[PDB]
Amino acid sequence: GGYMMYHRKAMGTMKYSKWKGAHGGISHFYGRTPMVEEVRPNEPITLVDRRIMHYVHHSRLRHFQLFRSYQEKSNSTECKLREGEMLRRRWHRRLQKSFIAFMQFKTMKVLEDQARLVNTYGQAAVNAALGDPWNATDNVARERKSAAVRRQVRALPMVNVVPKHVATMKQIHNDRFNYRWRVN
Amino acid sequence: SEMFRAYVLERRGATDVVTHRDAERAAAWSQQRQREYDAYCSLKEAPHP
Amino acid sequence: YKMPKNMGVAPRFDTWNEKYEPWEHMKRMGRLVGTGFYIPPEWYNHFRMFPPINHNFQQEKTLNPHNASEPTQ
Amino acid sequence: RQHDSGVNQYGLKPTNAYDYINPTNLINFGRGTTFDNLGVRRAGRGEIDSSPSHSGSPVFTQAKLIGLSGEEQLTMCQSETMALRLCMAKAGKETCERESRALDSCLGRVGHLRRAMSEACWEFNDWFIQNVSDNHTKPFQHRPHDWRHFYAQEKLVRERQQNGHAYGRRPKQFSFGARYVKTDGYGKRPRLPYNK
Amino acid sequence: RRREENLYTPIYDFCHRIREATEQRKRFVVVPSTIETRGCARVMHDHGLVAGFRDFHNDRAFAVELKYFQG
Amino acid sequence: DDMFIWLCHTAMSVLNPGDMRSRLIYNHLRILAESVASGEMTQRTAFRFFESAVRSPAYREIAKRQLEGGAATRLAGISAAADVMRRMGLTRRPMSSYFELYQRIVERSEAMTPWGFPPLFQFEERLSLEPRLKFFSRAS
Amino acid sequence: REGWLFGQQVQLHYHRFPDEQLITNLSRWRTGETVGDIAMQQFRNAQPFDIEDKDPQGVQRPSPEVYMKLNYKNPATISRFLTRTGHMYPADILPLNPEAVVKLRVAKAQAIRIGLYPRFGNPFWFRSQKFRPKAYQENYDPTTYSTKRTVEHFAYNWVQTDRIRRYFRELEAVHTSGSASARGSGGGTTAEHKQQDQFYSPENQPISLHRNNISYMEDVGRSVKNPTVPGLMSTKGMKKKFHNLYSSTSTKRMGFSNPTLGIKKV
Amino acid sequence: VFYSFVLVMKPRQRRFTSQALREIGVAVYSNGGLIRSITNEGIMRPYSRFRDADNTPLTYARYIILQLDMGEEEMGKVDKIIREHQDVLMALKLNNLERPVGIRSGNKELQAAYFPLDTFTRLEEEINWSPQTSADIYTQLEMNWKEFSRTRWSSFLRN
Amino acid sequence: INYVPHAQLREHIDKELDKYVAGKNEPYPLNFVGQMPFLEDGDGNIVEVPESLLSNHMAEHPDSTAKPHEPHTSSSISEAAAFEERMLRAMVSAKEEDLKEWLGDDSRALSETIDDISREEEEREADIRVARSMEETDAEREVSRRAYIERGK
Amino acid sequence: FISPQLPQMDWRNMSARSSEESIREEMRQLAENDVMQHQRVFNERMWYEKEEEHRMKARSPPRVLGGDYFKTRFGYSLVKNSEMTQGPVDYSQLDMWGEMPRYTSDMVFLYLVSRRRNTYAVAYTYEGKRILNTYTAGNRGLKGGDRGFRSEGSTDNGHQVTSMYLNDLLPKLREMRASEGRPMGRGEKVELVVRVMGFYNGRQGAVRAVQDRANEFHVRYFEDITPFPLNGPKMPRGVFK
Amino acid sequence: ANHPNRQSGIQFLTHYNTHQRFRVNKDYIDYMHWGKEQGQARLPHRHQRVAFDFNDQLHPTRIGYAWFASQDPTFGHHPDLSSSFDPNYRVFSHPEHWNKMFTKRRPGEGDIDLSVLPSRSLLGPLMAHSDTKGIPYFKVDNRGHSNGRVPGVNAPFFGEFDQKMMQAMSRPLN
Ligand SMILES: [Mg+2]
Ligand SMILES: [Mg+2]
Ligand SMILES: [Mg+2]
Ligand SMILES: [Mg+2]
Ligand SMILES: [Mg+2]
Repeated sequence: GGYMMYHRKAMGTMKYSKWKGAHGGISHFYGRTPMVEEVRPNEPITLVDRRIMHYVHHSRLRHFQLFRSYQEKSNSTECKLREGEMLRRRWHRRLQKSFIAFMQFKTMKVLEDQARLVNTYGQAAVNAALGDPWNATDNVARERKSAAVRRQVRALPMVNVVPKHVATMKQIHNDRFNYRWRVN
Repeated sequence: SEMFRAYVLERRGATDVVTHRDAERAAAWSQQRQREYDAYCSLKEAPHP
Repeated sequence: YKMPKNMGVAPRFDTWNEKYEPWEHMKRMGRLVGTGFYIPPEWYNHFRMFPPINHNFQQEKTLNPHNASEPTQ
Repeated sequence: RQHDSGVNQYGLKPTNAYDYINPTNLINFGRGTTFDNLGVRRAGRGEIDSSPSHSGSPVFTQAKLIGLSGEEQLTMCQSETMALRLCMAKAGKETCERESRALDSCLGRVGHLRRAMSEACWEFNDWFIQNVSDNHTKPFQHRPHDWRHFYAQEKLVRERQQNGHAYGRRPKQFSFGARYVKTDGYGKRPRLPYNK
Repeated sequence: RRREENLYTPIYDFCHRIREATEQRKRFVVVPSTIETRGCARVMHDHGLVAGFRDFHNDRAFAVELKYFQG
Repeated sequence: DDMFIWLCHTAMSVLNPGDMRSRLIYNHLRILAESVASGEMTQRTAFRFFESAVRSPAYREIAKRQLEGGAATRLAGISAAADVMRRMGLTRRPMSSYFELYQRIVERSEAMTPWGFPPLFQFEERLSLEPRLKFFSRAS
Repeated sequence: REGWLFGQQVQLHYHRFPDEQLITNLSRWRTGETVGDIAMQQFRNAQPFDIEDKDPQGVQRPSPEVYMKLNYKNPATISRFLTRTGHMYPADILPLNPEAVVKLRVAKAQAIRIGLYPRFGNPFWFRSQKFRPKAYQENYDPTTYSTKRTVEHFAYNWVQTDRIRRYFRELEAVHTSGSASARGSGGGTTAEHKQQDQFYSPENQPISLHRNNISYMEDVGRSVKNPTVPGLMSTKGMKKKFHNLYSSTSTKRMGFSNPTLGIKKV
Repeated sequence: VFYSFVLVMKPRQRRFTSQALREIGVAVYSNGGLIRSITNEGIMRPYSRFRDADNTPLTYARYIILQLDMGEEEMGKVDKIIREHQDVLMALKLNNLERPVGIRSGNKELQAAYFPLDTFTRLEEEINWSPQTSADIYTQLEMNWKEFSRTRWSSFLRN
Repeated sequence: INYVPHAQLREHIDKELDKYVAGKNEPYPLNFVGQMPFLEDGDGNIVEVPESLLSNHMAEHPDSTAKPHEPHTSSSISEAAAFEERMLRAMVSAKEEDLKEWLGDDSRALSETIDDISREEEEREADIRVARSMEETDAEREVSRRAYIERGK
Repeated sequence: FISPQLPQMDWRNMSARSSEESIREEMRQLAENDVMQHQRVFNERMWYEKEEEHRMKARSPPRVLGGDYFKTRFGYSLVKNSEMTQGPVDYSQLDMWGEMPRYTSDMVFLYLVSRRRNTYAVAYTYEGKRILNTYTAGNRGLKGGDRGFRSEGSTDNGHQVTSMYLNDLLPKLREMRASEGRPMGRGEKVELVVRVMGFYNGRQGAVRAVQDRANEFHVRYFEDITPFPLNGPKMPRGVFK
Repeated sequence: ANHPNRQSGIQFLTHYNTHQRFRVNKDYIDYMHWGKEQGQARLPHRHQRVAFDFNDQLHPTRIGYAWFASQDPTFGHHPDLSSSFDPNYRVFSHPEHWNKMFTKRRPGEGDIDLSVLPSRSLLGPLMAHSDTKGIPYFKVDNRGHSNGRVPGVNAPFFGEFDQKMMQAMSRPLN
């Protein structure tokens, strides 16, 4: 029978089944395409893919799509799950702020420590310890140091991990990325 | 309303650019008003018997 | 039915202050000493003539954060 | 005197009438319990019932905060390891141990960095216990039923719009294409419940 | 709002205003102004149950100042 | 010994406790101290006594003529608080009073939000902190 | 009693009173250590950042001009408020003034049915990045819910301290040992120190204190990756067993065993 | 405006486009209404392919903007006239033009309480801004403000 | 406001329909969506296409002949201020060439690394404990079921 | 360095410092340094930025308008605060199709669809004609009567399938091109558009088996078409709801 | 009261038409986003309170300094005179104004009335901008302050400020 595109049985391969829509070039997906990336010359498409997937996963879009596209759930269970999600979020936010309000104190104590180092060894000395080019006679030394800093600052492409999808038996959640039990 | 429909497409150097067709005219206008302001103020400083 | 662990020993968050407030001890000790049968402790011998401030009220009884309750703090 | 006012000789000192009928509550709060450990309901650390609480739900994610041992965990050196990996993959005729030296330098520092972060985090656990945690004494805020009153306020509103009638009522879900499959004279979109 | 409910009086909620404002330890209460209400206020202020009161000739309400002693 | 803790609170835990050299406020503090020792009063009760004690008419509005944010200087407080423990017979060896009152403050100086305290854990109450985490305690 | 922000029982601060730095450091102060002291100056009155959302739900976002273009005919300005898929952000992620939300969902609707915006996807996604506050990991915004960034800067500054310490331990080391190139027999170190300390020890110059050292280094070239041929035993065809593998004894004292661990589909 | 339309049309030979627009226009005049502006745009490439009366999906379409003053009774007739025409792929209708979203919310209007005549006088272009609009019009606007306010009475009190 | 009367209708329609006629000496006005649309000659066949769309137009109907349509140019100041505009655009393309991605040097050397670390993550994953329910068959499920039902004996 | 320096012989230099010129100078100096510093200890990053800007800059009366004038200009107050660039604005920041794919009559569209228990790949001519059939994780063996369903839709299966498909895809492509007279004899790549569906494990591996073919296939555009359900017909009912 | 929708309690000290806060059909409160400055989300907002604390300030008298000329020349703005103070001011409450009940609570959804928050759009000031100066210049309004001549607001102020209400409630001895 007619299935939607995100349906389980959507694109079937069988003797009866035949795919629907213009399937190439200007296609069925014409204005329905969620992402587009022009591949930068000499860039493997694996970085492209892992960037896309990290994006979708971190913003909880792949969560949503997996969730809704597998089973039906009544508007009550959907509400319960979404608002539960959002309230757990709220709680953990109010935890993060506490942690952060402490870590800014820790960072302060560190900077203070740095001040005490300053008036033990004198300011200029401390600056020397931190990579100040006081030994730079001419610009060529400067350009060596700054060439070093350039070769550091240039960012090698980050390969960001995407948690695998866990296929369980009757699939209570197809959002399952871990083996922990969940409240449905 | 006939202001907002007055934009236009020109090619500057090698690149495409959207400009107002009337922009320079408004610049002349605003400049003239500024010069009249200057006249007015300089004239308030003029000798007052 | 799951509940936060220590709810058994949970303090009364409105009234747990009352017990400790200076006026209460002033009154109680006041009618204890009045009996004639109790030797007054010395703090009473002192604050007898310098009773504590009037209008300092907790935030528990008055639910106003903006009320500046204490002349001191 | 020699110890706490909330704890007498035989256990927690039983103030409310619940303690006198149920005096198991005085001497046993769990399997992390000791006798000095009464009245301090949280037990030691790394110990059973040592976890601090935040608005009643316990804090079991601490390491995940400072980014030690988490999936989202903070990584110190990336550029190095990538650089070195590139070196290994390119060719075998030239071998660069220069990269492996920059990297092992990086690591050598990383160790002390991590011990520092851990120490600072334990100080955070201490501070959080002193000045924030309620010691599991307040009602959970983190699940929707705890907020029922809030939702009630919304249901009430949708009722007063309906002439103060249908509480908790919602529009009948129609069909995937109810609007275009129905003939003239039948409702093609879901109405307010009172409107039925 | 309905039949079975009591029929309230300016005196009824005058008393309950004052009671609740006394429980929350407030200095001032805005309270309904009718003949017997501000009568009640003058009598209470006679006996010294109330620090003070005033009618501003505001139609709806007038104000009472509460007195606390020993906390 | 809990006495030193109490005195630490009166010294460091109170914004603007008037001029603590003046014989009036000084006597307040003296009496309350002798009442925390010899168990005649709870620490909480004696603290709330101290901060609610009678000082001077229009106190805040005289405080606007000295303080900006209402935080006075802490020297008078510590000098008075040591003085009281010396004049009362609190310790067998005279120095110990001053030393402990000083030391306990210096250790707390390094702590995050050092001079504020949660009102429940600040003093004696049903539920307490473990002896390591108690505030001006010797075990921190 | 709860603070509003995270529910703290105190009001956050670092220092309060004018005297505390003095009184804490008093012996140093009479001594005169504290004269040029920049630690007692810089951080003396230093207080915490304000970590607060001035807009918990932004009535500020967007600034006024933007509203003009929130209509159906500005695909770009629609796009700066969506995800890269075109969906809206949940309220507690990207908060918007309710006007903006109305105008935006209406816009995307209209634009879609007129064919001026795609049914999925954000066509302006890259162009719009200027308008979004992209936050560099190098700057620090005192207000973030990011717990990573905070600890990153903590790391950074602490390591900046460690650098100093290490610099000045290797310096004084270099001068204690370089004194020997300055004075061979010069003395300047005690005779008893000549007896006891001139011998190799774990503090002086140990050989190596740890297992798995590096011995036998050579210049030989790298080999081909995966020189090894797969073993005859197939690891692929074997199924991994965890829970039932060994036999266990339950420490359960009383009551029914928890239904969530076992007896409950994941 | 009182009403506006965006009409996505099939890109035909010019005589046909002109006939169709004459049909819509005459359909507006017969029904006792006015045309503030009939604006033409080019043949564009939309984000969604439209099918025409031939059920042949189209990659390109001609866009046409209508701005009308009608009664709300007889624009039902014009509506089902326009939507039922074979050369119109799609038509979206804006009725919000007299009270648009950005006004009359908690006394935002200074010196007046909902003056309706502010947005009626205006055309759609200045109520809803097009993307090309930049800070440059902030200039032009005021030269068209000040200038206007100078010549208005003198022009009006002439006759 | 210029209201189109019934008399002026077809004249005004034609004035607006000839707006883009595919040649002029003057710069063209944009859309309400702010695009430069296709230039049709008389009778509305599409003669000239703007450079953003040329690829797809040509790919869909190759037989169709159309020209890339360039705006009429206008120069501010001299060719000097224009060369300075050129320096500005090349400098912005330089800061963006810096910021965009470094990508090492050679492609295959990078791809090898990415795939390696994906593999290592795959086999550090395979060592995680699963849940009891995932691991066991229906056999022992039924075993524990009967074992539970009969428990009262 | 133990070269005796007498404090009396310096006197001339000290007298130079009593002159109000040099003290005017120390005043200017100290008043320029008295603005509040946000620098604190020496920073490598900021030094680098500073000197990089120095390399970039080394490579490098009219009546004041009063408050009344800006009182009368309503526009100006809105220009000062505006986000909108004033001047000629770049067109590439307007046009809809600026950031979007640009296709060619010769392109091959590779579909990698990852499903939960399955993965498959297909390829299509730009004109929509199917090249080779759909090679599927159950079509290639690789699935049933085996290890389990848990691993059925896994990464390595997707890899097996895609890498098996491309191998068979090249020759048929050269034949379909030989039919119209496009030889593509040597030193050519197929320009490929990889369209990926599904957010399932079998996706990762799939694209990897494309990347190792980079000497044969050249990927211009990577765009994923993944259906999103706003709402629609009911999905099959699961266990709980 | 443990019943949901009855949580707002019994407050008499409100200005509403019921002493039972939870039967009041006017202002539905918001438990999640409310009560930063007022303590609990049940209690009345700072500007609507009909009962006042000892050490807390009471309401500002609205103006809508010139009239202090007789006073201390340095005396700045009196703390209780405010330009904008509205006793009738609608505070945004989600369950009323943004109501997600009839939806699945997805990101854009819920019905919104915009009549609450003042419009931050630029549409308003553009659409109404006129060469004729505003209401104040035109002096369209009759009346003025509703109490007529007021020493603080309209007329000048002489003598001394009573900041506590001490002279304002006293009993005539005569
Ligand atoms: Mg059938
Ligand atoms: Mg149960
Ligand atoms: Mg229990
Ligand atoms: Mg337990
Ligand atoms: Mg059932």
